[PDB]
Amino acid sequence: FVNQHLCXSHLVEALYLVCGERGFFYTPKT
Amino acid sequence: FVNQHLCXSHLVEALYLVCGERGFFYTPKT
Amino acid sequence: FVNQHLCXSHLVEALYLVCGERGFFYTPKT
Amino acid sequence: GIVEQCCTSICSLYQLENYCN
Amino acid sequence: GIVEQCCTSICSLYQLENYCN
Amino acid sequence: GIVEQCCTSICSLYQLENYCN
Ligand SMILES: [Cl-]
Ligand SMILES: [Zn+2]
Repeated sequence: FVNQHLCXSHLVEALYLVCGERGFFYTPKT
Repeated sequence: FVNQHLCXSHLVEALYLVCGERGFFYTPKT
Repeated sequence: FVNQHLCXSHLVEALYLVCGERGFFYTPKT
Repeated sequence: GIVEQCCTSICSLYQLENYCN
Repeated sequence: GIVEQCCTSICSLYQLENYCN
Repeated sequence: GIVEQCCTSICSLYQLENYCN
């Protein structure tokens, strides 16, 4: 897997990929 | 809707989404 | 074609588009 | 400029809608 | 913060998996 | 480096084509 900074749309797609059928949750709160 | 800066590919997709059947126009001239 | 900086996911998609059936190779080594 | 109103600053859904047909 | 652990810093596959259901 | 010629600088369509098979 990559060793880079994943932000916004790229972070969401990364989760989508990594999580498979588990699905995931995205709640930005910076 | 998001409150972030939308650039290039992410701006184009945002328009695509927001505009629906209206379609849209993208003409960068910075 | 664009005259901008293509990075990560946007660089990969650009290659995909530009190369067609030739396919391509992506090997970052910065 | 769309790149100036939305890529440099933040565009409310409305501002963004000014670019639909 | 996911935006803080992965968008500001680097998240190993594992760290990223902490956000799956 | 592709990341150096296209992500740091600008790659004309041609330069980009140097990475197709
Ligand atoms: Cl980006
Ligand atoms: Zn991006």
